Amino acid sequence: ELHGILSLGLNVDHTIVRKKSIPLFEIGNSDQVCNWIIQIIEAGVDLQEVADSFLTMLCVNHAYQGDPNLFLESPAAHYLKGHGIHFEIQHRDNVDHITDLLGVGSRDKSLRKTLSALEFEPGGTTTAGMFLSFASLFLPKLVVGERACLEKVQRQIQIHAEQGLIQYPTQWQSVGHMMVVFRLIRVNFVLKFLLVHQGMHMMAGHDANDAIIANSISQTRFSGLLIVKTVLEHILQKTEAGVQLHPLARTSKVKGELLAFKSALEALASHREYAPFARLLNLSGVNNLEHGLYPQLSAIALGVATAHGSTLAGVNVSEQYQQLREAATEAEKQLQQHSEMRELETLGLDEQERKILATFHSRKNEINIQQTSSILAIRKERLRKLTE
Amino acid sequence: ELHGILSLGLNVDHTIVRKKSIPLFEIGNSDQVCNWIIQIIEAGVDLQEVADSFLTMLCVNHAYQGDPNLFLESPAAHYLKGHGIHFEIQHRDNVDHITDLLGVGSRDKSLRKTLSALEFEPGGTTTAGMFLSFASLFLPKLVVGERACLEKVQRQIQIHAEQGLIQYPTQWQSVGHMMVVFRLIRVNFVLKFLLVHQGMHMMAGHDANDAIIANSISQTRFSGLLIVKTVLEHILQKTEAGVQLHPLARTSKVKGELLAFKSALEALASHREYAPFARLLNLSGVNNLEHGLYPQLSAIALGVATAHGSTLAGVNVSEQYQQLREAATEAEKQLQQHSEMRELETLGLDEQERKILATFHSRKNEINIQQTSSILAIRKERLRKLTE
Amino acid sequence: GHGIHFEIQHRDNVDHITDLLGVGSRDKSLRKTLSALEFEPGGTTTAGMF
RNA sequence: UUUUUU
RNA sequence: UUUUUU
RNA sequence: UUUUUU
Repeated sequence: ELHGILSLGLNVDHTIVRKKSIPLFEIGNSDQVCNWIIQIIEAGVDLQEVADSFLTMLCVNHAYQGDPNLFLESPAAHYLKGHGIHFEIQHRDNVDHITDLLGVGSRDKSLRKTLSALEFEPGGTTTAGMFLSFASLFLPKLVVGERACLEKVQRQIQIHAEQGLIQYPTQWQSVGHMMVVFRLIRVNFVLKFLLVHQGMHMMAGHDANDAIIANSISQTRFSGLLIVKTVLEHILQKTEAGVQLHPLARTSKVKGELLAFKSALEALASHREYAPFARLLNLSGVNNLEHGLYPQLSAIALGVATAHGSTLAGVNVSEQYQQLREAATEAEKQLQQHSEMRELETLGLDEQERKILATFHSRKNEINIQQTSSILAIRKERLRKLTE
Repeated sequence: ELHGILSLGLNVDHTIVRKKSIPLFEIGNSDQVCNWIIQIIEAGVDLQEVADSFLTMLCVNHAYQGDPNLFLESPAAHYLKGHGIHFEIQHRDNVDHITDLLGVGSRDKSLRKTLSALEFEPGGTTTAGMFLSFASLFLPKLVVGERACLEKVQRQIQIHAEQGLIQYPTQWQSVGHMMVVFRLIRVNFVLKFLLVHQGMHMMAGHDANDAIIANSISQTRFSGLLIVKTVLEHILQKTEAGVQLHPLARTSKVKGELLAFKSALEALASHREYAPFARLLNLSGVNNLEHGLYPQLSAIALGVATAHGSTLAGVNVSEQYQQLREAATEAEKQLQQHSEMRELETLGLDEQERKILATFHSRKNEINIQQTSSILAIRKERLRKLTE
Repeated sequence: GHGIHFEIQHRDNVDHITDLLGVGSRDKSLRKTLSALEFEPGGTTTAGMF
């Protein structure tokens, strides 16, 4: 095969090319230490290296009541092993301040200056679970950007307060605090992976915070992977007999992009349970799935998908995909109407049964058009009010 | 075979014809030493021999937390072994200045004068990972030249800042600093190979810097090898039944170039995972793949490729390939339209299904023509504004 | 059967009469004249009447 | 010598 | 680079 | 996020 050159170095075998070691602390006052860490985050000081260790300890306090010996035996730590990430257990007896967990060295010595200056509140009421839930609120639409993150987080805050599930501290719902939390969970990988694992693997026994985390993980599936959903659901549509190709995707240049996309999906399927979270977790073969590598396939698939529903009309695209998207959308509208008349005729139904279903279909289309127009106006208003 | 003479000395067996030994240092203050090295680079002093050692230590600080004992066991060092490149571990106890890592000898004695004169900043905030990411930003379009390097780097700087991923020091985003970094990573081989290996082999667990490096390595595939992509995707197009030859490539003189090109691709395939990076890494058989050895094949392939998309119209060629490229492009346009009418007719579709797809195809072609004209105007404007 | 055939050519946005015209010497000459006319934006005359 | 978009 | 609704 | 009656 002389054409395999184009696929060289894409779906490479699993290999460990790093060594990362994280210190976990066996202590007695795990709750107090976690409260101190939460206060440290609230202040907004950057955690150079101890961010990973502090957030992992915050996670093991919520998942395993605070002892890391049980965490190293968990499936999460087993998965992190094999990618070069290991955890260290280190006993401490008297932890009167947060700083004696820090080591010695240039960065630790620099950060000790700042952590020594804070006035920690001796009595505080905030568990690790509350912080973990608030952080999980950011996971859907995290790859979109700051605006969408904060917007969705507020929306979810009302959704969870009305549900009578949790109340968050008022200082947590300010723009500044949300901004620092966005920094923190955008940069860090271990926190996001631990949230994903806990959310999508706890089969029962959810607390309030566990319920919130599970919901947020469910809402995060295929975030940043809209191309996969659109292509698989509409372009490479599967039927009872086989994989039917859509009529709008039979252009010659689309076919090559479709072949390469099949290969890229084949690579993405390697991460079994975490494939829906590839863009969030920055897994290996996720840069191979981009608009820009498959310009017209992406535009056509999004247009075909937009033709069906009414909320996909609010998805923005770059300057160079709008017109092809609209053309595909209108073509799919006309094709869908034609197929619906033919399928209505082929069905075994009466005269009155015709007319009931036909009036219903007309009303359905009308509702769909009206809702799509409303969504388009909403998107235009949002965009044009952003830029003022 | 009397014709094998023309292929003598092209795909030669693997053999080691060099011996290169690099000293790696086992120390305690790896972070401080790396900060000193970064400051040395920031000043702009040339590193005669210690460039390789300093950058390799900078890489092992980011990949393995700073101990070279783990790096010598890595697959990267195993690959470098077998090409005559070895690493030396050398313990040091008290490293109070950068200069005591240097040895004794004419070049070291000369460079000690300069490194003794710098005023190193005792406290600095810049990891090895940040420098490695900034250097990886240069890898795509590195073989093009200084202009494209700096242009793409700035574009990526906005892309990564808007994504909320990293912030770089302001002095790093000046033309002078980018210029010295271009010198440094253009000359050095070990740094580029280490960046490539880390980017394309880390399957999961990416940090922010690891994510940036992986993205930049993904964008670097087949950089400087546009001829391979064009020929393999269009000229030697492969089908369900075999490798179809394009109609425009059946001229007699193109056939011999195509045979030689098949041999050259056969040689290039020897480097399995690093074939996409052959021109960047200056691998063995990459001078055998040039425009100039295959003049008309290159021109025809680029023209056929340009006919399909709209961004390939911005690729420049030499004085002696423009007209053949344009002729091939126009011929491919007409052939593509003919094939599209025939393929539309052969498909099993209705009357209305005709007209929907035919209007869609017309709109698609119109959009394509408009975008190609815009890109051509952009290229003309860029070139004619460069030369003023 | 007498050598006269018709071509179907799709156009999306026809804001003026001139963009139906092609490119060429005669079309380029006639575009000058059709560009100078002041077409009446609202008119009441069908093709059937003509 | 490379020249586009990602 | 991502862009919707959930 | 759920929305009725039992």
